[PDB]
Amino acid sequence: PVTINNFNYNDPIDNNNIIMMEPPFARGTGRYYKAFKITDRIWIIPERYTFGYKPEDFNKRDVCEYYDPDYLNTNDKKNIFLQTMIKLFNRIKSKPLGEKLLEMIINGIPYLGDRRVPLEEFNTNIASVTVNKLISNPGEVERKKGIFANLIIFGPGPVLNENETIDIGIQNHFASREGFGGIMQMKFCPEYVSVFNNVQENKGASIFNRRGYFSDPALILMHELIHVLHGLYGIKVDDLPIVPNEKKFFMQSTDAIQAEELYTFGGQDPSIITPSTDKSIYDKVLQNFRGIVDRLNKVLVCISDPNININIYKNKFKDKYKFVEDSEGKYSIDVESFDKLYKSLMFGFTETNIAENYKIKTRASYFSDSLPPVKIKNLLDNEIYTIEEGFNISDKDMEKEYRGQNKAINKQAYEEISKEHLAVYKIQMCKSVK
Amino acid sequence: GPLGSQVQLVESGGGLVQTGGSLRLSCAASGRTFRRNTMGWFRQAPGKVREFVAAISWSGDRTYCADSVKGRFTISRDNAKNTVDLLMNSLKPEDTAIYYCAADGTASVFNSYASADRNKYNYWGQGTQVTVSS
Ligand SMILES: [Zn+2]
Repeated sequence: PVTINNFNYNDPIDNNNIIMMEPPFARGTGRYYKAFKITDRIWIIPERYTFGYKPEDFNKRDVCEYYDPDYLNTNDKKNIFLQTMIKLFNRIKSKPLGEKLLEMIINGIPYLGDRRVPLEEFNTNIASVTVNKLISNPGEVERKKGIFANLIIFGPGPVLNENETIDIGIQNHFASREGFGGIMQMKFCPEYVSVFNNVQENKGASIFNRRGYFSDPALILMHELIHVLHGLYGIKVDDLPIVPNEKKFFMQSTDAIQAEELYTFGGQDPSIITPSTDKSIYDKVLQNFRGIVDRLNKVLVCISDPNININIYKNKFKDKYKFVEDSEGKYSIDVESFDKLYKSLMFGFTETNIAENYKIKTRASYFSDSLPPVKIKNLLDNEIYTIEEGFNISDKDMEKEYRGQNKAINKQAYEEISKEHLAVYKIQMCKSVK
Repeated sequence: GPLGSQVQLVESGGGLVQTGGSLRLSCAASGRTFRRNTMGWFRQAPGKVREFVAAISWSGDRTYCADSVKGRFTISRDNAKNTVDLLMNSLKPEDTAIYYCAADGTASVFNSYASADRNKYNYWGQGTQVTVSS
C-alpha cells in the first residue's frame, strides 16, 4: 500500500521521483528546487525553509531556540537529511497505525479548487492544488507542468528545533480550514529534538527521583503529520485559542493554546475545551463538508485541464469524505459515515495515541514547558536508533521504562549543545514548586 | 508562566469617524511581557472571518501589513510601556470593523507570512469598535 522510495541527493533529475519543483509559495516565480518523491504525493525538498524570513534571520539569546546557518549547506548534508527522512518514514510505516496515517494522508487529496472557484467547476490552477515541475530535457524546449501533490517537507527555518506544519491562505481564507483541503508544507529537523519532563512518574516525586527525556523524531514527525491530515481534509481548526483558567493535574504550563494543537495532541488536552466549543467545531466541519457535497453535485468541468476526468475525481472525493450517493447519482452526507470519519480525523490519530502504540515516551500534555533541545548523535546508526524500536532498543536493554529516551541513561544517543543548555536543564529538573 | 486567563490585552482608541479621518488604536498588555514576541492587529466585520491588518516584530525592525491598508495604516510598538499601536489614516467606510490586537506568546522569529495568520496568535484582546461613516 505505501512504498517509501530510495534515492541519493546527487542522483540525476528524472522528471519522475526526482524533479525540479516550484513550491506553492513560489508559484509563478520560477524558483525551483530539487525535490524527491518519498511516497505517492509526498515530497522532500532538503533545503532550509525561507519563505517569509530574511537571510539575516538564519545567523546567531534563548537556549530553547537553536540556530545554525550552516545546516543543509552542502550536497552531502542534504543527502544525510534525505536518508534520515527515509528512515523516519520507514519507522512510521512499521506499525499499522502509522501506515494508516500515511494512507489517509496520501488518499486525502485536496479538493480541486477552493472558495474562489464556482460551484460547477474544478480548478487545478491554484497553489493549494498543484505545484509546477520544470522539464528541461536536452534538445527540447524547456517547459513547466503543474502536478498534484499533498505534502512537501522542507528542512528547518532559522530555528532548527521549531518544527511546524503550514497551510496556504489567500485573502484571509485557508482551503485547509474550509473543507477543501490544500497542499500542506512542513519545516522539519530530525536531529535537534525536544526535551520534556512533564511525565506522570514525576508527579509527587522527590526532586532527585525525577526523570527527563528526549523525543523520538519519528513521533515529532507523526505529530506534524496529524496537522497535515487535518489540513488535507480541510478541518484544521481556525482561530480558536483555548485559554486555561486553572492548572489541571496533567498541565505543567497554562498558556493559551490553539484548539488545533489540543486535538492533535490528544490525551487529556481536549478535556479542557467546553462542550459548546467542541460542538461548534463538529458543526463547522459538517457545514464545510455540506459545501463540498453540493459542489460535487454541481461540478461539470475542469477549467484548467481538459485531461482531468470529472467522474473519476467526483468518486475520489466521494471516497475521501465518505459521502453516499442515491439511485440518481446525487451525493449526500450520511450522518453515521460522517461521525465515523470525523472521529477518525480528530480523535483517531493523536500524538498521545501514536506514542502509546509505538512505545515511545511522550509529554503528558501539550501544556508542557519549553526545555532546551539536544542533538541526536547519529540517527542513521542502528546502534543508536532503529526503524523498529527508535531509541528504545530491546537488545541494548533500552526498551524497559523507555530508558533509551531517558537523558540520565542513554547518554550515547545525544549531545548537549552547550554547557549553558545543560545548566538550564538542570535547573528545571531540580526546581521545587510550592 | 501565568494562567492564560491572567493575561490581558486591552485595545482602546476606537470610535466613530467621518470618511477620510484618522484614529489611533492602542493595545496595552498585562500579565506577562511580550518584549520578545510578534504582535498584530486584525479586524472583523459582521459575518466575516478575523482579517489580518498589520504585524510587527519584537524589535520593530520588521513590519507587515495587508495590501488594502498599506500606506494608510502604521503599526508601532513601545516595549517599555507594553503597548502596540495602529495609526489609521484616510479611513474609509470599508474599514468599519471590530479591531483586535493579538500576541504570539511564543518568542519565535518574525515571519511575514506567519504573521498574517490568526492561528499564530494565542492571546487576543476583546476588541475596539471602529466605525467610518460617509
Ligand atoms: Zn503541533
